[PDB]
Amino acid sequence: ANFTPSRLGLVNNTGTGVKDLFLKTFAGEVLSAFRKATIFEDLHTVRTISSGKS
Amino acid sequence: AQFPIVGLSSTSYHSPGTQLTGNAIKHAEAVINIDDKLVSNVFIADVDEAMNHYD
Amino acid sequence: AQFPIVGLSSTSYHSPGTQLTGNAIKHAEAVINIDDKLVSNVFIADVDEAMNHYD
Repeated sequence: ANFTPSRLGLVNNTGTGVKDLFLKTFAGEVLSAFRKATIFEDLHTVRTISSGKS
Repeated sequence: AQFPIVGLSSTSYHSPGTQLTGNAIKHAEAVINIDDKLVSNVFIADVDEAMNHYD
Repeated sequence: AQFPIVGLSSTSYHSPGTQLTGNAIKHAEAVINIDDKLVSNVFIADVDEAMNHYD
C-alpha cells in the first residue's frame, strides 16, 4: 500500500462514485442513416411540358 | 466519447389555405466508456539467472 | 540431451494504491537417452567362394 490517492472524483471522500464529477467527450463523427436503392427512377420515360393541365 | 445519431424525413400533400408547421426530428447518442489499465508482470531473481544455461 | 520448454502468461486489472507482484512462470524439459550399439555381421568361408559359380 503506502499510498492513499484521492481519486480526484469522490465528493466529501465518502462512499463510492469516483466518477461522479466527470463528463463525456465528442468523438467527432455523426453516424446518420443508410440510403435505400432507387431503381425505378430509370426504366420509364420522363417528359416535360411548359403549360397545361394534362 | 459520444456519437450522435440522426436520420429522419417525411413528406405529405399540402392543402392551400393552412400554415405549414413542419415536421418533428429528434436525435439519439451512443457512448463508449474507458475501462481500467491492463497489466502483465513477472519477477525473475538473480541467482537463477546466474545458474541457468540459457537466456 | 535436454530440450527445455517454456511459456505461460496472464493479465489482470490493477487496483490503485497497491504494488505489482508478478505471475509465476515455470518450465519443463524433455530428455532423450541414447541406445546401445547396433550391429550386423557375417562370415564367409574360402572353399565356399572357390566352389561357387556366382559372386
